[PDB]
Amino acid sequence: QIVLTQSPAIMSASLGEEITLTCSVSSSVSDMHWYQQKSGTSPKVFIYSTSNLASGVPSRFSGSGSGTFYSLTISSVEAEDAAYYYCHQWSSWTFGGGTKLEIK
Amino acid sequence: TNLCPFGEVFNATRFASVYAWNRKRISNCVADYSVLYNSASFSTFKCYGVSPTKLNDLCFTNVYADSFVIRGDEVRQIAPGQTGKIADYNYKLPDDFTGCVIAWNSNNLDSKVGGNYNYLYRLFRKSNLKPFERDISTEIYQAGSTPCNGVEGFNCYFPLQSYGFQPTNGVGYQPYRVVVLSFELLHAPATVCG
Amino acid sequence: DIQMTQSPVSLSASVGDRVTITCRASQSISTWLAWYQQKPGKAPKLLIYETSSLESGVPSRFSGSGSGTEFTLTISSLQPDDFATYYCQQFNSYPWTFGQGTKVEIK
Amino acid sequence: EVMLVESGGGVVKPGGSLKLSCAASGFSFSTYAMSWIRQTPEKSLEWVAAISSGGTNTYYPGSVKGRFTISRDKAMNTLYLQLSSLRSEDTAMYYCVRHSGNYVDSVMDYWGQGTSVTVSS
Amino acid sequence: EVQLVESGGGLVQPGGSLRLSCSASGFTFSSYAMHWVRQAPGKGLEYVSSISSNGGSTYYADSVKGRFTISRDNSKNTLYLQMSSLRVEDAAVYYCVKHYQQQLLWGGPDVWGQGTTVTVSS
Ligand SMILES: *[C@@H]1O[C@H](CO)[C@@H](O[C@@H]2O[C@H](CO)[C@@H](O)[C@H](O)[C@H]2NC(C)=O)[C@H](O)[C@H]1NC(C)=O
Repeated sequence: QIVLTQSPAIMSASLGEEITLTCSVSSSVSDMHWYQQKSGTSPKVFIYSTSNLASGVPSRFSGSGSGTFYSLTISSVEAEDAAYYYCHQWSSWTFGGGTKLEIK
Repeated sequence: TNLCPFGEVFNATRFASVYAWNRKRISNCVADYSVLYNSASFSTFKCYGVSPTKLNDLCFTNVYADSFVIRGDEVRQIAPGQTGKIADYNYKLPDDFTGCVIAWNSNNLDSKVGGNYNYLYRLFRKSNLKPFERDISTEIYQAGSTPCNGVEGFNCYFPLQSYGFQPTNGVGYQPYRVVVLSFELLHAPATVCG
Repeated sequence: DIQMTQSPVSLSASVGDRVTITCRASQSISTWLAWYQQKPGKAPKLLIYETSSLESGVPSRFSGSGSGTEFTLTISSLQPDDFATYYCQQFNSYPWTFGQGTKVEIK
Repeated sequence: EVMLVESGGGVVKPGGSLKLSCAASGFSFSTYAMSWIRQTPEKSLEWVAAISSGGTNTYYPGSVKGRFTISRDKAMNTLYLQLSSLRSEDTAMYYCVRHSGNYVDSVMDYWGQGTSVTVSS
Repeated sequence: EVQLVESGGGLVQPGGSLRLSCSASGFTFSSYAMHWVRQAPGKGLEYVSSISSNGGSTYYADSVKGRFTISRDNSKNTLYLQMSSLRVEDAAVYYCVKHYQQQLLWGGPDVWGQGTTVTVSS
């Protein structure tokens, strides 16, 4: 079985600067998806297959990685990115923890 | 109008593991791939160079059906051009392929509560595979200047790791049975027509 | 005995610079490499493992990359608690051969 | 354009059973797979039910297999999740989810709004 | 909390002897093979010795082997490094690492010790 871990618990980077997110798997998986919820709202999809932006997300977001480490990095964070960012794959049954990116 | 054995290759009682897969030849047959296509119990029915609905009126001379069992997430690596663990060490398809790759879920069938430890896969090999090439070689593997000769010590490891197949594993780590239907054309008369 | 060349051997970089340290082998290992960070006076610490996987508890500005023969580490914005040396180490072949050293003094 | 609503959530008794309905219309329903995703109030999401596109492949995790029976009907274009014999762990926010491929392997594109279920007396 | 700590160390004349000790606590000791790695002062790192999960197999570097021997004890949570026929090139700190994996030996150290200074003089 697989537990997907995200560390640290709550990350914070000041406005316009670059932060990155981690999603570490206990084994090897091919891809990794990234869903994002705001407070009091259902989560929506941002990235499928670790590098493709969804139709609706701004094109500052990105991410890479394969195997046992997956990323979601923002080159310049904005004030609407005050949210939880859950990573999830096909092979888990359980989502990631969710680093609540709050601005600084 | 005597139909071909596909009830020997699909609903078999036990498939083989991937590092020694099962190659079976089809000869003196008449098939019907629409029954394979319009069964709707398969999960991944991708054909890679012939259109699937026109497959019935296409008359070949030998079909090769290879059967093995992989992890559910690694069905992507049974395509022409993909690389990875299974692709370059276990079962490599050539990048001029024309065939159909079939896959469906088989957890209830291949998973004990303690977990089946008889499905294995190749982890260490000297180089990659040329296509359609099996290597059933249980010799230990080695790295820098000194050879082992069967000691299994540091720097020497068994070329196999076991699949962990538990009934609570995930929809992507459940054991998937795949069948790589592969077509050929030798300088010979037509033997399978449909 | 895969001796690894770690280059550059010494450099300086100010706060907020994107630095890149590369480590290149002779025999092609297959994504079995780990980095380290040795503060001057005590033991090394495992930062990057298996050439991409960031170890837990480490600040996420560290990020290893590369595959094949040569491998690279990079830091996004250099922080004033990172003026240490970074060794690279293979573990494909079992005789372990570590790097050379990179004395990153901040100017 | 595409929208999925949840209705049928309330408060049930411990050991009680009810049926969560998810209405869906606006897209081609019988060519996509769907799933249920629950969220305990520690805000840690969790996969709880998964059905294929046609209806021949049904998937449940190791904890709720034998308590939750998923359903699918393309006539009214709905989705049913038949809860039964609930423990104290099923107090959550249950979501309705549409996949992108013809199997459960693909990414989850569109989500529902969310229904409240709790296990309390 | 996984932690390793060592004791011993000191000085020895060339040709003498010294036994080191690596006492570990906080994890399953019998399922995690451990190795030694040395570092001459002011120089780079170096690999010296190792042992398997139950003392079955050992493998040293070719530059040190023959004069060294390693031993461990699963009932005492200790790892020993018995040195003999000492020279000037061994005057180094001797860290104690442990594996990331279990019972497979094919790669990956996990956490490092604290080291104890071993030097030679006259
Ligand atoms: C393997 O065996 C099963 C069991 O018979 C086959 O399933 C049958 O499929 C036909 C074709 O639609 C149905 O008419 C039967 O009702 C099915 N039998 C059942 C449900 O018990 C399956 O098709 C076989 N596989 C192949 C490739 O022929």
